[PDB]
Amino acid sequence: MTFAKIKFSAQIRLETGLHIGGSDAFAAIGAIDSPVIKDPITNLPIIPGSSLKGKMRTLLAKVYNEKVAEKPSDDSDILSRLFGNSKDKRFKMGRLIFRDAFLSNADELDSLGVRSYTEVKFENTIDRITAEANPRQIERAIRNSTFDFELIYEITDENENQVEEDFKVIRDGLKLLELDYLGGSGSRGYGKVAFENLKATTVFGNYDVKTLNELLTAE
Amino acid sequence: TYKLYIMTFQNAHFGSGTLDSSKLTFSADRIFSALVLEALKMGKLDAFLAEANQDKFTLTDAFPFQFGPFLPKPIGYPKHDQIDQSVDVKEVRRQAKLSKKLQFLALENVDDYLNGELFENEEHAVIDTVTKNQPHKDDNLYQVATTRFSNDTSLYVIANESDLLNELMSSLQYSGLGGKRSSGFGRFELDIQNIPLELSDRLTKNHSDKVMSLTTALPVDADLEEAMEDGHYLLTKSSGFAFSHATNENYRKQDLYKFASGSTFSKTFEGQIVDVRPLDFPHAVLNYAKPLFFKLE
Amino acid sequence: MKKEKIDLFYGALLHDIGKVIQRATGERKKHALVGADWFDEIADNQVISDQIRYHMANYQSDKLGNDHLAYITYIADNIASGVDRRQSNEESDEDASAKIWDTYTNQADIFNVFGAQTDKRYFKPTVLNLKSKPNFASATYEPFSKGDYAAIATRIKNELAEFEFNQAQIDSLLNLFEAILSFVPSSTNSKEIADISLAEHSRLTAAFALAIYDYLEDKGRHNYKEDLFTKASAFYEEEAFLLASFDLSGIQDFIYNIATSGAAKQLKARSLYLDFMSEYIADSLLDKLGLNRANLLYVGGGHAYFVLANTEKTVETLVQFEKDFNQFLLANFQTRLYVAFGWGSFAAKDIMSELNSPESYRQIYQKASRMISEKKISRYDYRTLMLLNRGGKSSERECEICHSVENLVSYHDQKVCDICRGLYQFSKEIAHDHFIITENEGLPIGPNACLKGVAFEKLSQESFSRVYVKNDYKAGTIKATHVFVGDYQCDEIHKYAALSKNEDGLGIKRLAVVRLDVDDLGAAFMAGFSRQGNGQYSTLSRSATFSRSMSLFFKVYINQFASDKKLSIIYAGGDDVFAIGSWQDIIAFTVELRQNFIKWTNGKLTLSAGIGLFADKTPISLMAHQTGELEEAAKGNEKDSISLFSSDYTFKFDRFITNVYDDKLEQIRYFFNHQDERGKNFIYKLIELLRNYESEEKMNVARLAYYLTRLEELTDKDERDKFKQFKKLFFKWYTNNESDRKEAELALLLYVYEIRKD
Repeated sequence: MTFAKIKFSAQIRLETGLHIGGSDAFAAIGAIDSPVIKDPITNLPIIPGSSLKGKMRTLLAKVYNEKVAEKPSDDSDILSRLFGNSKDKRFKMGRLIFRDAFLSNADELDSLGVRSYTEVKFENTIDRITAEANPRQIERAIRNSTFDFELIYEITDENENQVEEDFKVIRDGLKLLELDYLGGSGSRGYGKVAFENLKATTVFGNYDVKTLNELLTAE
Repeated sequence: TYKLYIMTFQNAHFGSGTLDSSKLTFSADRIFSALVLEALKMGKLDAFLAEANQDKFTLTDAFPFQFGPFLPKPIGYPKHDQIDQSVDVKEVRRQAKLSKKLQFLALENVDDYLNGELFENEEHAVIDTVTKNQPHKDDNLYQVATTRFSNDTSLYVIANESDLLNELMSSLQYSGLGGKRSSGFGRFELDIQNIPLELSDRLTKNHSDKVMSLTTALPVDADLEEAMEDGHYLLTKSSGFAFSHATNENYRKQDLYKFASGSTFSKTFEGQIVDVRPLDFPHAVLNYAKPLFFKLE
Repeated sequence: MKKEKIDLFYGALLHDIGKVIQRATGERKKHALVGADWFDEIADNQVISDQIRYHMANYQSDKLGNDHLAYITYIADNIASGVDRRQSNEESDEDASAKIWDTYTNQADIFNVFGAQTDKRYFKPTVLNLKSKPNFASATYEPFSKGDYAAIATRIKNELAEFEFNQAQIDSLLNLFEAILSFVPSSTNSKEIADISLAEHSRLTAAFALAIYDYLEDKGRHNYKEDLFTKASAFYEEEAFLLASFDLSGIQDFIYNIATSGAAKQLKARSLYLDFMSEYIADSLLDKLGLNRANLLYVGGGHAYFVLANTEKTVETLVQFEKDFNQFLLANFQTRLYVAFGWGSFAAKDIMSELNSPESYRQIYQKASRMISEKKISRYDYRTLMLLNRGGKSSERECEICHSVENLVSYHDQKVCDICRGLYQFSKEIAHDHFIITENEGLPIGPNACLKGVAFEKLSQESFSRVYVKNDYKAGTIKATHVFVGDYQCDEIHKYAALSKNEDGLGIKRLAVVRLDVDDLGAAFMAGFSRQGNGQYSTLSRSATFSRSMSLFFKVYINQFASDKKLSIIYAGGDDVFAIGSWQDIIAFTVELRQNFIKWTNGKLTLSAGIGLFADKTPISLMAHQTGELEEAAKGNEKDSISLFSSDYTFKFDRFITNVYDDKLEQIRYFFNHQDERGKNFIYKLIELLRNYESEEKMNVARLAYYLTRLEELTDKDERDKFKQFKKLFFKWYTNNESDRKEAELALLLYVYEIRKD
């Protein structure tokens, strides 16, 4: 059935401080010893699409991989047909086109009364034999910040009987990412996100996203 | 020759040969390959191939578009016949360095630059590099350079008004262009505009005057000698690994040296949709090097 | 070269050693006679001896034949002088000679006439040494000393006692000249300024003598007495000289495009290899014309200038070597590297000062620049591009360094091309001092010629055609050509990230790359001397000594500026300086280099520097690209500026030294070294207030006042007063203007980089 493209618009809303990090050139001058990745122009916290893609793939590797995934190249057919796989014929390019995530409530944050869009979390480590506390500082994209999340799944004539399984995979990836962290030191209360206004709309071509939206939202 | 396809970008990575480099504008080969791949994956490959093989088809390199169609600096026309000045050598070298640093002129002042006027570059995009890792074996650290545009700068391409090309463009605006398209980099939004009345009369394919190529084009052997014997030009390599679904291993597609933009020539010539596939491999790689010219003074 | 040509060369180069001998001994005899009978005491060669004796045309010219080489040498001296030496009447009056010649004045600084007028400075005559501190010109070094000349005379006598006047020794002797007479004035007459070194003057005289001999041989004119002495004024109008040049495009892209580990060794090896390729281009072009290194005015950064004889033969060899070396470069490096040659015809008249037009002066160089640019725009013919586009190769794997597909080989489980394998081998051979040109062994440096670095003890076991010695002023047992590069290396590049930490663990684990460039160096070459004297100071002598001074500062002195520092100078030639090291030592080295450049050039030439800060294991191409972007951003700030770690922190360089490093950073260190964890943590709040000032100006100055006085109240009673001083000083910085605000922010950033424990 003919070409189609389906876009999963959503609003990532950090419930806990996000620390995707990765200061290289611009964010490298942050004077924090762990700056969050920012926009080079507006100095705004950004959730790169690579983080979302990698975290979703690693999360779905624990559900839709019957064999043990020693390498991402040895992933199951379902995962490699969406996220791609460099070492096979049919699955060389995946069906998922992730996009970066930019701050969308900066004006709302100004209205609330914030001065900066990235707080500084102070932590420390306690030695076990001695008890001297070694302190440290790490940046955190403050909570209640929204990012525009936009993922497109392509529907091709040849890959048509696998649409429902793929849709279940995106659902199970987005709702696993809502349960696990999103980058950063997540095992210490970090990177907790939530996808608000989770809505799928066909954009190019035509498809019955009306059956998908009802099973996407709520349940 | 007919339209002024504009594409607003927010983040893109057009490799210059290495993954750590990212050019401001993509060449015509990249967009032609993207369109061919989109037509192949949709199903209508043969229609696009037939349209491309026709002489009516046109495509140009991506050029900046910021409140007015911008264009490539004409290579070889800072000519001293309109650049003779009585200033000291300090100012002469300063203006020579400024001209060499310039890479894109505005359509409103292209003829002005041909008269000897001096112009400067403008804030279009910032080339930033982000470092990422692979936490599956914890022994990887790669870097990707991007070209995040601002100051409301878009990119534009000149192509014919055709339902197929418009459909492929609209399908491409949610597939990205170049680089890690399935990682965030490359996406854009399409708009279709009419060529301004100060450009359509000069955007040409055939006269005998001096015509700036607006495409990375490679003449056929019939008129190559006449092209370089009285021409000013630049050479670019279209090398790379050929993306293909019919091999388990990547193959280096054949290297190709093409005339960049804006290369000035004394006359027009004919391009080529050249096969650069490695030997003994059924489906080929098509490299688009077909001229779209600009008439000058 | 012919034996007659060699004798002419030696007579023209050694015709002014008599000045040195006269100044060392104090004798009142004419310098020509003293040089001649000193030559007779060391060598039995009548032609060179009487060329030195009779280079003064007024000294008994009737005793020389009409075809004598001396009539060439003499006119060559007048050409290398850019001044008429007859019209002065200094040549026939001994009493007036004793009054005009001020032999009690040392060599003046070439920059005394550069740009605007300032205090005159003079160089004390010293022998160049690779490990000796820079010889700075001073206004107190004007008086002449015989003791300095005594050691000069002793060394030149000792070196020339057993010297063989043969072609193979030629370059060696020239190096001896550069070692000795680079700070000895050529002339001491009061009416002129003694800013031409005698070594450079003699080198120009020899080059012009060889060019005149070639031009006259082509024209079939052997009556040198009639042409260059009887009709010297008429010959000054003849269009007999060429100022040629070549530029190699692709050097920086070839050097810095490395994508894999081991980029360090490849990077330094590529820099040295391109420098040696430019040197080989110059040497082979000179050999094809039967000339020597005296005709070489400048080699650096792939840019080189020659002075040649204007003949159809010279043009044919120029175009033939152009085609041959471009064919070799197309065969080995494809289109990555391309050499472009140009040449501009000029006459003697336009290099004098009584006959040169400053327009003409520049015009001499100009034509060649326009022709080189035209040949750079239009590179290859139809055959070349049709051949390069032939394709037909089915390749699955590529080179992992420069992504080449030609002649891939396996090395360390990695696929590299032949050139990459050659640079792999050459990186281990950089440590040697001698580099030979063989026919097949080593990195392909030219048509049927390869470069190979081999130690001294093995030099007897290899067949070579030309030998280069790197950073050596001593005439060794092997007749070699001496080249100088900036190649100080403290450790391997991957260790500089760890080397930044001190013994106590302080210091960020990051490296830095500095790219530095002298602004308007080309304008300095072209019109720097025309500002004074209404353009009369524009002769080839002044440009040549400016070139030699730039080479002296940026090829050997930078090695001493890098001493005891954890850095490696990858590329230092002409105006571009590229170094990688620990960030503290890199910034240190940049500050010292510019301070000494300002002191060296008397503030006439400024520097723009970019210092990028990077993490361990970062790709080197990306390093160079970001640091060059910062350098360009610094160039944008009306030049003379430094860009530290970002285009945001762009400062005037003198302001950076006076205000940022030793004024704000010193006070911040003095304060926060005496403070506990809380005060050190307050630095981040200070930086955040500095960055946010524009949005909330008055609320921010309020907040800063609060934070400073709360730390006041938190400081101990004994340490309270110093805090009051710091609080007042920092509040003054914050409320003064944006420049002091940015300077304080940069000082805080540097300090927090210094104390970081992680």
